Amino acid sequence: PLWIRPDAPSRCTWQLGRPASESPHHHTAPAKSPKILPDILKKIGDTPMVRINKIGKKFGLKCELLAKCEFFNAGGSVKDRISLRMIEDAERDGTLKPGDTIIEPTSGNTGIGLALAAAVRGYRCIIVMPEKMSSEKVDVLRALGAEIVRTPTNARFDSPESHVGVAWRLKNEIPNSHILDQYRNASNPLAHYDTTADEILQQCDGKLDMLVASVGTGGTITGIARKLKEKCPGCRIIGVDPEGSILAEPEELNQTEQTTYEVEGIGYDFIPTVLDRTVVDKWFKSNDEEAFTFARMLIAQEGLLCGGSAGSTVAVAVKAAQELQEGQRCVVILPDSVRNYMTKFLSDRWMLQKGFLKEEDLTEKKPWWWHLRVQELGLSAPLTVLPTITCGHTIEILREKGFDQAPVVDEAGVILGMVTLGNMLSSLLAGKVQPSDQVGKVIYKQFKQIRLTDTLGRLSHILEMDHFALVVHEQQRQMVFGVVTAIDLLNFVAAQERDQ
Amino acid sequence: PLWIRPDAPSRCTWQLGRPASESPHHHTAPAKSPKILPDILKKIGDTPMVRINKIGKKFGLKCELLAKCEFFNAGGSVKDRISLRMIEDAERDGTLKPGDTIIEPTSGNTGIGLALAAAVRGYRCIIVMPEKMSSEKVDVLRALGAEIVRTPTNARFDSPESHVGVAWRLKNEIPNSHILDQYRNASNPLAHYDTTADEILQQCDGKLDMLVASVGTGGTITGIARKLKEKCPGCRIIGVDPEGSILAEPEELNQTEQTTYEVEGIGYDFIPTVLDRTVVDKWFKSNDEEAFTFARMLIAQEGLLCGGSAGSTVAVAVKAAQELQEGQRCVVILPDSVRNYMTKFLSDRWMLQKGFLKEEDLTEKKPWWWHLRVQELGLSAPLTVLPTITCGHTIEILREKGFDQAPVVDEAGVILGMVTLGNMLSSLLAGKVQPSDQVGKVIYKQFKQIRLTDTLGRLSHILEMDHFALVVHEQQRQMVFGVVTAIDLLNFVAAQERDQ
Ligand code: HEM
Ligand code: HEM
Ligand SMILES: Cc1ncc(COP(=O)(O)O)c(CNOCC(=O)O)c1O
Ligand SMILES: *Cc1c(COP(=O)(O)O)cnc(C)c1O
Repeated sequence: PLWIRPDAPSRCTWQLGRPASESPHHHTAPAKSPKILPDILKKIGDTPMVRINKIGKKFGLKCELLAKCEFFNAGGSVKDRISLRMIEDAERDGTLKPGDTIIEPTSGNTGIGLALAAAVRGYRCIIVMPEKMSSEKVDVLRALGAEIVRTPTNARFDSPESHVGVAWRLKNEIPNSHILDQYRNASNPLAHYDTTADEILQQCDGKLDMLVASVGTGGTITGIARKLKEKCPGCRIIGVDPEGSILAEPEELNQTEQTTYEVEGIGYDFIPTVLDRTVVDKWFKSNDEEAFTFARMLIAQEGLLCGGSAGSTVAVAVKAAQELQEGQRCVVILPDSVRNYMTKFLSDRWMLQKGFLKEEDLTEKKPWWWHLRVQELGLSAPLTVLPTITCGHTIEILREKGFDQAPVVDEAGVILGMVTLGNMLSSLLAGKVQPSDQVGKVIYKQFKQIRLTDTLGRLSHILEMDHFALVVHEQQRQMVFGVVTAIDLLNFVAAQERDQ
Repeated sequence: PLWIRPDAPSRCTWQLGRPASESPHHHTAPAKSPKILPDILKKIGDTPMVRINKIGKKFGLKCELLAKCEFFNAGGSVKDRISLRMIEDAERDGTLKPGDTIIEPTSGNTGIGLALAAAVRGYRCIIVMPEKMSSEKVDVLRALGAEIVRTPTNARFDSPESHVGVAWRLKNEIPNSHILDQYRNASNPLAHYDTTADEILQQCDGKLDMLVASVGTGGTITGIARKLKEKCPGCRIIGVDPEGSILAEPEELNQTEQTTYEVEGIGYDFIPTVLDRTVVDKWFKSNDEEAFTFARMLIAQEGLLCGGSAGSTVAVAVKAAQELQEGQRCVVILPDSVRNYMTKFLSDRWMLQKGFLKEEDLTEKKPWWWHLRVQELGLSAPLTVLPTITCGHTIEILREKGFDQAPVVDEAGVILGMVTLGNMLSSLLAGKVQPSDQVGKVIYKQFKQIRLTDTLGRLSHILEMDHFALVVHEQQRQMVFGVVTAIDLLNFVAAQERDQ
């Protein structure tokens, strides 16, 4: 054998109405976890179901909206369930022997799950991931001891250089290596059929009207839907597919004028073998802008520290569940954590750079003082001192001159930092410094320079990283107009709105 | 007025032996949580107790070593317990009213917990955090809607510029604002006494011989130790304090040169009111190098995606628990998650820059091929094509000349990217491009240039971010000597390993 296509038609003869006895598959029943877990892999599953309290109401939902929070799994994603299940079944099968090598083509989360289990169980782990996936995924994979290979983001799945193609190529060169293959492996949807779906039914007391889930491999939606069609046939199954992907039906939904997208984990250029599209009642297409808008809303309004595809899911859910009435219930799957996207959608700079926040239209929720300039604060000219000054002479000069702080500026005009009366006194009284010592241990070295013409909004951002902003002269660096801290900005804002 | 010292002596009349009936505090009994959580704040507590299987044995421990994993709480840390309890108690005692302002001096984790609860409950949240704390904490705080103020890392606690001093100064300027004050609030150690400690006892069947906990506010170790001294008196309480802090006893342990350190959340320049050192049996001084070495070891060997102070705790535990025999049990508290330190200890560049990792220890464990040069791969000079070539002509020339890929190089010598036979054919068969089209839609624009003199170790790092490495000449107009992928390095290593 050279390669097995990830989109080959499924040979599963499952049909709704067919009893469980007829299944050729091994089904693992959820097991009572002991008081002390023997390893972290037992902390995969039994994820919380949390009511959404603000977002549903905001978008006019009448029904109850609940979120299945899969980011609480050991590795931080829903994929920890399939990572563990694929390994356990392969071990039981005799396929995976001790110390063997696991190679897996992944968008990140299956790779993390497999790398975590490989770290614990003692397997060599090689992950093949497209170039677009976050550096935070790489960082965690490296820490877990996984070897990482990258493939071009725009490589077609059936090309030699796709993540799938490269994984098979590496397996062919490494003896004792296996590709568990999440795109074809029944252990993927069966993990969701046996556990994720059983948890949802248990948590809902078997009463559920709608399920919304984003689609990558299709294991989550397939596993959950097959079980729900058997146990709760009245539950409508809603699939979420990004614009650029071809998973959605009817095919008319996939005719778009763009092929790439920023959201990670969902959508493909092929139909994975594990995806059963017949069990999905309706599909909705999502875009990056609404996915990141909703992910940021989930964090800001619900405190759910989830990722991009979780935003895509809730963005669809508020449209899809509009038809539900009071008393009815909609469940959404939140697949992964914000950890994977710290420097991506979590960053306003990244959102702006990608055009997902219109800066001009963002200024509508910005305070009245945001666009005012630094000079309007009424800056007090500060006294400056040389770095050669003693701790004792610093106390003398600040008290003699009536200042509580002083920037330290050398003979060449370089601003070295700040010294305060309070800190110098506290350090002296605690014996940290002697009066004759130089100010080296007491000086506050970190500060940001700002112009008289900079905005107060710029100042506000600066004050989230530094304690003080030093207002300088563009033509005389040694010349400091003022020292501004968060307290000065508050005093200004408060005084202005205590008289108008 | 204006401020109450966070180190004022405790007025608590608790003493070991006093019946719980004499406590004047409110005590919450942990109760079963509902199937569906009304909000994410209910996902605080009931944290896992996980057996440490490799690290303990590696350092010669005979006892069982267990980890109480607090990073599974809603906000990612142990502090989510105290954030919720401080708010709940303040609401119940009438001090905190709907829509009031919460201001808190924090190292980050209490701020995250409070910001999460404030986002859910609808309170304005202002965090005052030292400059050393990670930018990852700032990014999560921003996403939750908290306002962020920073203070100098080297500001003495009693100076006006400390995180506690600034929080009080802000409160005095904001009407209807409150400082819950984790340094003096009984709700901090009470959260641990009522819930964390009872969980540890439930999980251990009331039988454990040693508890190791790192110390910041002291709420965790004080709450747990007061309950453990009452219900498991044989348990040894071990406190972990970083070098640079003054919390440890005897004072002789604290006679260190420096007072600054990279580990976050532990150690202080004052004794917090909530810290009861009389219930700590022994202190150990930890350092940054061992804290990060152990946090990386916990990830790599145990799959525990924890933070820096978790590493400090386990670094001490493998020393403190040496006195225990086979059959005894040591429990460590792992306070937060790796999410807060993505670009800090998780990064090898940061570790190198800080001196916690040396090129010597970085090498040794490196494979035999690591220091070989790219030139030793035995590169083949590739066929290059112009960017004006058609998709049809690309198929023809690659097949005709016997190549599977070609760099695209313009007449000025600029490398635009790569084209492949496989991707071009798949694109054509799927109707993405027409034979007469130029290759703009198929070209792989992302690649990394490498030199013939660079090492295979450098190539390996490059291959964790890019699929293609193009070997070039610094003197000629970017003339390509060869194209390398992860398959090409594996082919070189595997063939040479057969000869060896
Ligand atoms: C109880 C009813 C079911 C029957 C009678 C059935 C039957 C089969 C048969 C005959 C095969 C081909 C042999 C093989 O690959 O093992 C198969 C494959 C498979 N089954 Fe099932 N199955 C059932 C339920 C399920 C469920 C609930 C899932 C979802 C989690 C599932 C997922 C799969 C997958 C993904 C394959 C792989 C297809 C391939 O290799 O092309 N099956 N099934
Ligand atoms: C034997 C039982 C206890 C007695 C008689 C006791 C008594 C007191 C009293 C009289 C106060 C003064 C303020 C107030 O009444 O609210 C107090 C404060 C305090 N208690 Fe309790 N307490 C007991 C147990 C605990 C426990 C189990 C903890 C948690 C580990 C705790 C932590 C504190 C703290 C941190 C303070 C703040 C000290 C201050 O007000 O400056 N106490 N306690
Ligand atoms: C963030 C995220 N959301 C959503 C999903 C979609 O889940 P499913 O593939 O089960 O439909 C995934 C799964 N991506 O494909 C496997 C992988 O992580 O390597 C995902 O990672
Ligand atoms: C606060 C904190 C600690 C110390 O716990 P306390 O309850 O404050 O003693 C340890 N680790 C981290 C990361 C924390 O932020």
